Amino acid sequence: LGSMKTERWVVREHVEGVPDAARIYEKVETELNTRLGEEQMLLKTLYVSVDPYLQGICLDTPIGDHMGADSIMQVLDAGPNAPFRPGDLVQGFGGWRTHLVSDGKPKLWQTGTFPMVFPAYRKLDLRHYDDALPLSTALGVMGGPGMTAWGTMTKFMQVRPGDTVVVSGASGMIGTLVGQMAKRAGARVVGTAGSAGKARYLSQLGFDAVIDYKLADDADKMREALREAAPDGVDKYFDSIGGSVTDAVFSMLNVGSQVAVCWQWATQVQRDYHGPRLLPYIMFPRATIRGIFSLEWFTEQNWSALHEELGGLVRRQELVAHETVQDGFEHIPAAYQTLFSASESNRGKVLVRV
Amino acid sequence: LGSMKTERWVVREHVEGVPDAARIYEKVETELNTRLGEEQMLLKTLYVSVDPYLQGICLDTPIGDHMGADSIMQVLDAGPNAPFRPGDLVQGFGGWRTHLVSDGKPKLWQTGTFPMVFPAYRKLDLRHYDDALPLSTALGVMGGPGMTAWGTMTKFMQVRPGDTVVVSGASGMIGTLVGQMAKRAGARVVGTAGSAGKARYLSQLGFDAVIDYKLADDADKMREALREAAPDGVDKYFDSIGGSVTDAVFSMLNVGSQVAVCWQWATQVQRDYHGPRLLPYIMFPRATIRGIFSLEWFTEQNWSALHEELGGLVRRQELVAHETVQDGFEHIPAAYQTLFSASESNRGKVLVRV
Repeated sequence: LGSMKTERWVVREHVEGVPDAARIYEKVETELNTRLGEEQMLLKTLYVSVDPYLQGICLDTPIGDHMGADSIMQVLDAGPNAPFRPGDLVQGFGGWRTHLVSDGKPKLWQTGTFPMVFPAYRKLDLRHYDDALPLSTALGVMGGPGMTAWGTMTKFMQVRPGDTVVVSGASGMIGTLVGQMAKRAGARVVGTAGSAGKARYLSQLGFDAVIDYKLADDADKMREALREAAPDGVDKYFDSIGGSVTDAVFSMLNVGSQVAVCWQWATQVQRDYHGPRLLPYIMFPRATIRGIFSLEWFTEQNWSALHEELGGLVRRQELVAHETVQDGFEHIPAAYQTLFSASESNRGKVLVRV
Repeated sequence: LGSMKTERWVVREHVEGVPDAARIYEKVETELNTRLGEEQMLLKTLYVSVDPYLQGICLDTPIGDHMGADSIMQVLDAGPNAPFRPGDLVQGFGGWRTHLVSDGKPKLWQTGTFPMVFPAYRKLDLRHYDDALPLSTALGVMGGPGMTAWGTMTKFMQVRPGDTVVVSGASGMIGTLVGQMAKRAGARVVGTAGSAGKARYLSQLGFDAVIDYKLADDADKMREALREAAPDGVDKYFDSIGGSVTDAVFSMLNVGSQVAVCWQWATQVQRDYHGPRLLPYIMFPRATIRGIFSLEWFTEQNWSALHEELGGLVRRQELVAHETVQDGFEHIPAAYQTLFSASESNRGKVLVRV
């Protein structure tokens, strides 16, 4: 009973290290079959997310396939057993496509290095959103990024007044949310950043020290910087970088410290695959290291708690949660490219309104 | 009077790596002042522990000082304010000495790579020991090694029926305790060993599979050996070895897995300080890694619970805790040397009865 033309950004070439998006991605026109199975729905993309972790998804994405990503979609149509009905707004891993057919169920990431199952699509309730907390925050402080930061700080890390908290990769939205929440819990907060502008932004956000990870050239330099920045050692480490900065942090962990491992930029992007062994350092401190994969927290109860507990703080300017919303489906790969550019006009979460 | 002669093994030389006990240590006669402060007491060594972790204590020991070690001692004489009366049996870090004077209080290991505090001497009660659990077990299944295994399995690791549990260094006392406890909890248990007699020993103790690292250093032979022994991935890892075994285990961690890091033979003894980055492997499984330092559990309540739970299991022939007791104060560095030798017919805790 039907088809429609759509556009997709597909993976044309696997390129290691820092992405060249113009070479990796190609925009194609794709005829989408619109006849829905029983549980299927036809969705229209409204916003897509661009995130540094897409660098790894992309390398694991079969050539010719669309680029997966977090997105906000609108149900255009729905078969008889669909979880949502036309007009519903939903958040799921819809990707860099203007339109798609999906049943919304959890779905195994077959070609992944780790056999991940993307979560079932979730329904957005528009009453949560207005001009101080727009719908796009469902891909940011009210979505994946916010759930990652809020989940780590309320379900694993137990920040206590007087703790020293280090946040690597603090310039991105997840780490700025973590530093701020840690500051709110009485902690001294040490961040890392890639430029002096980023460094200045973090301190105006409440970070007590900001190490320029340009020094990563020398572990000893980095360790010195950290020792000075954290003269009493490190109680909590929120890690998005790995590499020489995490090496340094593990040499100065205090007793009972907690390390949350969220991403490893230096290994994934910069190909740092070999280095000092870190497990010898956690023994005497009785440190706890936990991998973060915040899809495990995608439950109705958590989205309610996240909205009540965090939405208030954002709306009343207690929590800074910045978004850079770019325009147009054709500009998705360019907006993604800005994430890896040292030249930084990117405050917080970069998104694309389609 | 007011004096007595003693013997002491003193650190004559620092040799890194596998220890050459005959060269490193030296038996000296030493005159001991038997005039005691009101809180001091004069102690006679009854048994002395030899442990692989003394290789690192030795490097921290000022040339000429006696070698520290766990021991069982008896009070020859006490001041009217000493915590223990004459005749009382006590356990503490008394060292490779026939006699010593001490107040039994917590003592900081100053030359330690980290500020460690040795615990206050504890009183041993003869009621807790019998022909199945003799006094010497206060250095073994009823001392530090038992506390480490029991503490990790009741305070951190939650083995569930059907888990696969990997135990590094499985033929030492700590690793065989953990393995048998994991089996009772319904796990499939995989151990690692150096010889075929060592692997046989582990199989006699109920380990479902044993992996030989003697022939495996290439972590690809290791990873494949591990993949065969644990075809459904690893749920719990109790690590005393580190090295390429640990690297292999981290590549096959299941969701919700737990890693207990208790020592790193490969780092401390064989000096394997560099290796592949392991933290990228813990994100998707949401693995939890914890440094184990069992001194934090030396409390009266834990000791009492250790004797109840673990001691009862041992008396009922449900847990096997083996001990190899060498005799003679002059053979202590010889008994220590067998820990690091191949051609090793050692079963469980190695001790010297003096």
